[PDB]
Amino acid sequence: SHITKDMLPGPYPKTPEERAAAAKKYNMRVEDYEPYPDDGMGYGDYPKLPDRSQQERDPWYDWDHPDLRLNWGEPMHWDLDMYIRNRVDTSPTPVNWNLMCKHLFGFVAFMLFMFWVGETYPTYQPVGPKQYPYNNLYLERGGDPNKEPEPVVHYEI
Amino acid sequence: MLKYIIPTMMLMPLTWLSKNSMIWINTTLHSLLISLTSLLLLNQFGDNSLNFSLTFFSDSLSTPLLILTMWLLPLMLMASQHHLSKENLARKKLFISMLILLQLFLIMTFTATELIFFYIMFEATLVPTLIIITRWGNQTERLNAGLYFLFYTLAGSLPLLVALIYIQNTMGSLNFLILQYWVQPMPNSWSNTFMWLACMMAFMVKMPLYGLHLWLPKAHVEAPIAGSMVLAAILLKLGGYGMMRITLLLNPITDFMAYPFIMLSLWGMIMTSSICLRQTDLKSLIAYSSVSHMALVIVAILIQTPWSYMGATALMIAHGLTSSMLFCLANSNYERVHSRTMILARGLQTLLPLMAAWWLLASLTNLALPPSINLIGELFVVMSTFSWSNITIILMGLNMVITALYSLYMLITTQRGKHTHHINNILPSFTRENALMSLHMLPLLLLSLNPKIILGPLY
Amino acid sequence: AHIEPRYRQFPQLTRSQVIQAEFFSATMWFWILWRFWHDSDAVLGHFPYPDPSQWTDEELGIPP
Amino acid sequence: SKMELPDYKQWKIEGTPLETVQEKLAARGLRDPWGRNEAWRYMGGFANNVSFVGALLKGFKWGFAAFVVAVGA
Amino acid sequence: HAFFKAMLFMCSGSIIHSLNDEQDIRKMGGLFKAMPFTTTALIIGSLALTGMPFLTGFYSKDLIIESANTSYTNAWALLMTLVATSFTAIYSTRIIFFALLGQPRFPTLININENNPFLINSIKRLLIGSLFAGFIISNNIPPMTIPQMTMPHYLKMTALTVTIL
Amino acid sequence: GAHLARRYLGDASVEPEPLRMPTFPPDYGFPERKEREMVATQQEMNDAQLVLQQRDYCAHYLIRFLKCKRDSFPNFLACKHEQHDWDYCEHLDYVKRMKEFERERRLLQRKKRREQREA
Amino acid sequence: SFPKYEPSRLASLPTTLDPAEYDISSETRKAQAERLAIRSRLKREYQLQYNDPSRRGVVEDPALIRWTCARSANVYPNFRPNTKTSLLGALFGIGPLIFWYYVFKTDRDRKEKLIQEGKLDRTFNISY
Amino acid sequence: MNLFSSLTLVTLILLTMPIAAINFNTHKFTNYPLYVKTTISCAFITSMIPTMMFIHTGQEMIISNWHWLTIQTLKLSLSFKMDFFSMMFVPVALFVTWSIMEFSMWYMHSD
Amino acid sequence: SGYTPDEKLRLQQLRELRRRWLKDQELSPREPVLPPSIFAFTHVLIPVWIIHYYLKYHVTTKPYTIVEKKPRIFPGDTILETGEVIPPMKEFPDQ
Amino acid sequence: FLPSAAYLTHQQKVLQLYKRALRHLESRCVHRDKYRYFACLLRARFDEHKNEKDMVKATQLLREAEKEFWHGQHPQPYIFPESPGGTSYERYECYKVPEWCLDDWHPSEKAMYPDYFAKREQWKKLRRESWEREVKQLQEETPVGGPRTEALPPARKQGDLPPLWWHIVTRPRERP
Amino acid sequence: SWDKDVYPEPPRRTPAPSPQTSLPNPITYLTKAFDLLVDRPVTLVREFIERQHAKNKYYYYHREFRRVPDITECHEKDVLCMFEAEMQWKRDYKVDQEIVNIIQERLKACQQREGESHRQNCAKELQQFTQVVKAYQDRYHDLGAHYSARKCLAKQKQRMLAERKATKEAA
Amino acid sequence: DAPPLTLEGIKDRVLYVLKLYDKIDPEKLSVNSHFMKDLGLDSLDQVEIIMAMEDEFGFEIPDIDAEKLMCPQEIVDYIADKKDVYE
Repeated sequence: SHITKDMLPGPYPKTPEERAAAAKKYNMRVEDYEPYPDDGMGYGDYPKLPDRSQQERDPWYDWDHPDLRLNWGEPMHWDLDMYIRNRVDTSPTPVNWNLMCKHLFGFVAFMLFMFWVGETYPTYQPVGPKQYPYNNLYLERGGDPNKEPEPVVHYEI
Repeated sequence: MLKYIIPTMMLMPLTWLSKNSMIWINTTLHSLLISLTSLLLLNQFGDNSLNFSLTFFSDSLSTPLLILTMWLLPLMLMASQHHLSKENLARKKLFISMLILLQLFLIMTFTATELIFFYIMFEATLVPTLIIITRWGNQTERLNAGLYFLFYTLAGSLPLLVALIYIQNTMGSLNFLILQYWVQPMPNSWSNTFMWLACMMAFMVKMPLYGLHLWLPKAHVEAPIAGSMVLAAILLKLGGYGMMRITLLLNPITDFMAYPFIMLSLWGMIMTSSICLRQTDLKSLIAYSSVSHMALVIVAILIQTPWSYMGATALMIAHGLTSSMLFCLANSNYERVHSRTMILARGLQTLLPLMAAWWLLASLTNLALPPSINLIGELFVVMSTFSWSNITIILMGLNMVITALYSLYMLITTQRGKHTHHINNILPSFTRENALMSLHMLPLLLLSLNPKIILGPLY
Repeated sequence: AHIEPRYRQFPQLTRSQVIQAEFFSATMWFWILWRFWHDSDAVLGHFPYPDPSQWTDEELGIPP
Repeated sequence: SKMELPDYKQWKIEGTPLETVQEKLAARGLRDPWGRNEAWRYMGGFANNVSFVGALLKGFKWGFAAFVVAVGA
Repeated sequence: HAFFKAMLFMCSGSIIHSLNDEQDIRKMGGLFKAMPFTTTALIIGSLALTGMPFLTGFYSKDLIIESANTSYTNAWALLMTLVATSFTAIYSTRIIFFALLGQPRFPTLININENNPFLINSIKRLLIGSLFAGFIISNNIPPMTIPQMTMPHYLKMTALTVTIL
Repeated sequence: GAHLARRYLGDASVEPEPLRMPTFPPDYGFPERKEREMVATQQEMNDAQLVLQQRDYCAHYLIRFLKCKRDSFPNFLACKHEQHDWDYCEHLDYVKRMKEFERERRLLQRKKRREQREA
Repeated sequence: SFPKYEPSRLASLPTTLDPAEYDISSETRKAQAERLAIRSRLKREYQLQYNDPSRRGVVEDPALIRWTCARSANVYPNFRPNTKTSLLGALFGIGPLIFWYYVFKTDRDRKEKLIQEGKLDRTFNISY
Repeated sequence: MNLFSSLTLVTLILLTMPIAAINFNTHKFTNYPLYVKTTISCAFITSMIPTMMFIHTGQEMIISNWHWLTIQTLKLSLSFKMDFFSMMFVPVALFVTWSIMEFSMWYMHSD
Repeated sequence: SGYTPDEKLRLQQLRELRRRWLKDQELSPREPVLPPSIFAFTHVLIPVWIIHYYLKYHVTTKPYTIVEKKPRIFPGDTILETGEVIPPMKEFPDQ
Repeated sequence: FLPSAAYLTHQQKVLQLYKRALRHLESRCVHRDKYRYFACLLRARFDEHKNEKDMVKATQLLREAEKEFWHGQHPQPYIFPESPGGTSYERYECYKVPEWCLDDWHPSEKAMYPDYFAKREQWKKLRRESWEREVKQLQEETPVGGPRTEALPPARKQGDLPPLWWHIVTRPRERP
Repeated sequence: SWDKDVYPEPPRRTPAPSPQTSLPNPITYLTKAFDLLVDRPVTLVREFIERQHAKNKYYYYHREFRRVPDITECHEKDVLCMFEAEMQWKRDYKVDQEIVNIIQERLKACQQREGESHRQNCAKELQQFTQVVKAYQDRYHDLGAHYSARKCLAKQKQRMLAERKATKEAA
Repeated sequence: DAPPLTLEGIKDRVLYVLKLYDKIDPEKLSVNSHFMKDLGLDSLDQVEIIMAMEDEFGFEIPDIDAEKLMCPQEIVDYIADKKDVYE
């Protein structure tokens, strides 16, 4: 049981009366009530908010809801379903954004470049082969127990 | 099975001529009687299928589905009170008898020896569920939902009739056995292309495929609970069963024209696991989860491999159980808060303390927890499809990851973290609801112990 | 007796826990000593390191 | 629960870090710290808590004689 | 590793619950001589990191780096493992130096405790495990490999030297 | 190490590499010094259930080590003389592999010296 | 001194360094007082519907149900098929589908060509 | 030999019991940690033995029973093995977890 | 800043009511609630017996069942079943 | 954004910067003695131009000081193990069962705890008996057409409890 | 017991210990403890069960068959002939599945008994495994899911026709 | 994990750690004593007081209650609100 007129058909126009009725319908600031604009993406006449909303609103303001950072009459932001704490914490970053991404990708490229240097320049120790007895260990490779001997021996130094 | 059919008819009129406050006990008792009675059928021995004269037969493709439906009936009925309990005596008897007549047509459908009979009993499955969801659709566009359901199911399913009469008057009668025997290959003409497109298109609509999967979510968010469970489990797995039947004919053209359906099913399976990650409206997430599982089923049916058929019927049975359970828990939460939205029902770890254990167990069956039958199905699908195309394991594993993700997300979203301290109307959990929990999951684990029953005819 | 908190003071101790503490640290040090002399000398690996191979010629037909 | 409240002005401050910061910051010319809040943190059974090699090497104050016994075996 | 960090986690969390579940290195400073059973457990565990010569934590780590340098290795990976063993030496020393050695910082009304047979038996039990049973497991295993046993100068001592620096 | 930095600072000829080890051919100028001890008893070795990449030289010392360890099992600290002998023999094998390496090194250095002075 | 905290689609511009606030106008303070009044009246209605002791039901939020009906079913009205809508629908409908269809074409052609030859690793390939 | 097989099988099956016990109890083990402690102690003392027999002899074994769906050319059963790793890994985890049981008796005191 | 006298008074009534509520949460009526190792080693022994009963009989009568990597025989030792010497290890020298 | 007014003040913003910079200095500057030194340094740096009667000078140097504070903030500060973001942050939310419950217990359990439930019965009658007259009268009269605050006055009129006491006072113990 | 005809086993080769210690022998003490504790009453329970079922007996047999002749001795329709042919064929298919099962079990046995002598005394059993699985790959593999019987025989003609023409031109 | 706490004990402890601070006298220290009105100590050092008592009791009182206490009795009130100390 609810009033049909408190739903949301149509976009913003007309600019006096539909903005007035929607601002009184959603209870926000009147001139700062935003349509998207009429982008044709559905979206009706629903508001747009500053998109971060959760690692702002510090828990010492002591509103109603414990973890939604909500207070039961709010715009109920269109992208709240991506914005909830436990999902995306839009904290103010400790340094920057460009600084973070550039230093991270540069360090990964530096390590992989020197990994290619490691792949092309091995190390070794002044060591030859082992000396397996039966022609580099016949009968413990693939087999042929009566067919294929290939005579090559070991010589001492 | 006529000894199982005549108590399905004669289980009806007792519900009419029973006195008041006594229909419930009688229906439940006699339903469980017939549950054991047709559990006695299971003697499918070795080489052949088992037959009964000109109407009935049984592979392993039909017997666990049959036992599943007759298991579903007390669960079906026993979920279906407390939202129509205070309604009228005549209308309530009408509702229960309507469910019983629905299941009679279901058993006719699962033991359909012929295929014209299968089409008739297919739309006999169609018709009563319309009446049930439209009388008790519980919300505001039950009109719209029933209308989409009826026109999609007919206008997909209808040219299947003309294709089957065409097969009728080109190869004699439409027994399953002669079609096993008098089959001959049908080459890559265009007439075979349109015939295969007609039959597989009707069944694509039934599953649903991703191209017409808007059919499903309205039909679940605006259905009562018994119609929801029957719709989901029995109708979608019956569609898969019918495809498993009639894919025996038309060997060589499915090599050509099977390409876009598998493609659409794979990519839309991924898009469906994307769509049930971010929505509200707690009921509908399981509906899109069922869309993704049936897309997985569809990949399994069209790739035509014995591993694929065994894992496919395994996935059918396991997903039927898990989806019916999770719909029942959604009904329990809506009995609590009268909302159907997700962000209102929060917390509930202290409150309803052992309901969380059944939520967790259901989310782990939908996880693909590994001894569960769900993972047996998904695993053998992955094995068969990796034999089929050897690079397609990307979408299978990404489906696995996002499927576990949204299942566990719907678990820890609704029922983890904080009570919203304004509710005042949750009650400690009723013995009926927990009885339905034990009705779901104890036969699932006892099936998990000895699962050599439920595998396909290519065992 | 029980245990008691105290305000801004060095906390009290039983003699038993501190004597097992000294016992265990001293047995660790006894193990590293009774392992460090008694049978090894394992950090120096029981073999003199051979030179560049012999620093000699006359090795199985070297070229004169 | 008795606590006895070990009183104020007892500390008679005199401690090394607080004394250095008082002298340097009086040379700066302010002389207004919080003050003597942490004498109980800087002295008592405190005030030369053990340094590096004593902390890492608390064991050898009794283990050497046991190793002498082991040599005696 | 299993004996090692089971012992270390149990010791550390015992200290954390001993100081009112605060868990941060800041305002934790001087806990030495506040009963030194758990603190001694922490320093025996941390000196059992880097493999002080030669304990139960010595054997595996040093045979690994010796087998790595005596192999057809990478010319980047051995250098990285050497630098990271130096770095695990330095954060081991930092966790000791901020756990015990500094002047004590904590809130007042302290309730520091070990009056429990369970805790002392468990910590006792695992340090006894880490002094003997590592050697016992490491010694009597049949070599399914061939150990190198022939290393040059600063190709056996060198990781120990790097932990010292 | 040292050989590694010398090879990577020097040109690819005069400091040869492993993984292509027969470079100068066998029996170049050998004064018939080849015994190739072969104390393995390779049939008895396969009977004694040994390991791949242990069917080597110096393996009878390993046989005796396994024998004494089996014969005195709760003597946890018994077998180290024969273990030390096995270590000593594989130490000798390591000496031999080092000799082969630096012998090919001096062969290639003298061969490039001699072709430079003949041409 | 500092790169002044560049904005981003992740960068929460904090409430301290805007710096665009700090000549606060009088009418902006009037707007903040209005916002305080609106939240005040809403919390008053919340407490009045909230602290009734015999109210057994839920608080019955209109704002949440408003948002849910806004999000779920009130998209298709209104809609007009625009150019940006059609472009983004084509780019998210047909692109990835036709791409993976191309690579399955290529995989089936290579696989059946190579097993047509017989130089394939199917020495024992049993569980087909 | 039957001894080594039965000892590894009891070092598995002596862990299953307490969970089925509390699902079939209906009464309160207030000393439920003491119960878990003594069954882990029994598991460790029956797991220190067959490792010693293992390195004593060699004598590696695999066990396999209780199959289901021998469908195609393959099969599957409960099949598990005790070899070098699978024996000298068990008392490590058991002894570690027995001490963590003690530490959890302390740490989970008031909860 | 500071309160108003009314805000302080409101806080004082909350102090009174919170004292009364938490004092009500205090309870010790001296009837708060009201009622309306041979075991250990037989618990050790009995599944050992059941699984050894299971492990000889059904397990053995199934032929391909529990099997072994063979005990390792030695070149200088004997065989407990047959009984003979393997020809022992060869010449010792250079030790 | 505060329950009393809308504007914070100049002085409140300065003071919150003081608390944040000092807390960051606690986190940056361990061993506590050079901390105490730098705390006197920061208090002196506020005392460098405490003498300002001006307003635009104060807020301009406050803005530059905000630049200086964000210039040298710390990544993981010593946030308390009770504060939000900190280590606990409803750690012990394991048994914050809401107090509207316990109505729905079986009467055997309500035979187990007799006197406490009789006391809850008389509290609940104290709630319902004292809701109509005084609370409904003060919620008719004292609300203006715009309430314009987030704080109510007590029942200082004559007698009994101030309104809205229930879900403010009767909150769980924060302690299982 | 079982059939050692179908399940061959190598000869037992058990060595004997030799201490050369004075511990004296803890593991022999404990294995005699295990035998004299567990092995007596479990054997007695076996004896009790043997007698109490040795009162009266039951019997189960093995289901043996006749032979229905062929599929190529049935005509194009012959439903009363093709049915016999297909059921006989499909039972042959099932017992051939178990043939491959038994050979794989022998291969597992050969891997387990040898220990680390992988490349000795498993050439025989892995070699005959490769032989039978090459036969199975050639005969029952590339036929798909809905096998009836006729797809197998069409595969049969296809294979022998192609190899006949290939060895014809390459003869 | 539950130390004994009284109003008298916590009141004497707050008054103690006030009296250790420098620029207030130990002479005129009262449980009823306005920090703003009748003592004349600065609001800035009153927030230093707030900081040190937060650091002793181990929980941050908020900024919005870093405004409006100004006396030890309401300080005991707010700490008894956070800690829930009555009997």
